[PDB]
Amino acid sequence: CSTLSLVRFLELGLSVACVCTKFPELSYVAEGTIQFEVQQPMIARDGPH
Amino acid sequence: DRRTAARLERFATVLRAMIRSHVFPHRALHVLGGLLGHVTQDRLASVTCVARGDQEAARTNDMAARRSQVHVPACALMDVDRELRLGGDDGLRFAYLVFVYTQRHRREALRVHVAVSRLPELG
Repeated sequence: CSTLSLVRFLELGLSVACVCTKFPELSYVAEGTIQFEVQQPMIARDGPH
Repeated sequence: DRRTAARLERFATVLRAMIRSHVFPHRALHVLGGLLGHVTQDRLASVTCVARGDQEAARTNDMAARRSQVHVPACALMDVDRELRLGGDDGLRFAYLVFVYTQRHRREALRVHVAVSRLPELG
């Protein structure tokens, strides 16, 4: 006969490229977003302008 | 500045052309206030002048004379009342910058003055 080499996902090295979260209400959610906010640094020039 | 006298000559020719072409310089020179400050690069400046209120409400970055006054070349300042002999008594007087045109083709010029008086209506 022959066995079946089982594999799990969290043991792979690939898991570190993504954050996995169970969300058992996903079948209900309409379009969902995520909000960023970034603030660029600035440097002080001088002279006329 | 370089080449300055030449530029003054050319500007003279410009204004004399302006009056000849019946587009008068008073329709080409709006007046701002008196300058107080400036920062200059090489041949590029940023002047700063008052626009309302009294001059000495400002604050110049000289540190020898923080406040200032208003300076006008006395050669051009033409008083009126003492000129017209109104017999009046000097109180608060207005200040008018006036232009004087003269029109004779290829022989014409412009005269400037700064006039003070109590007269609200020159006319």
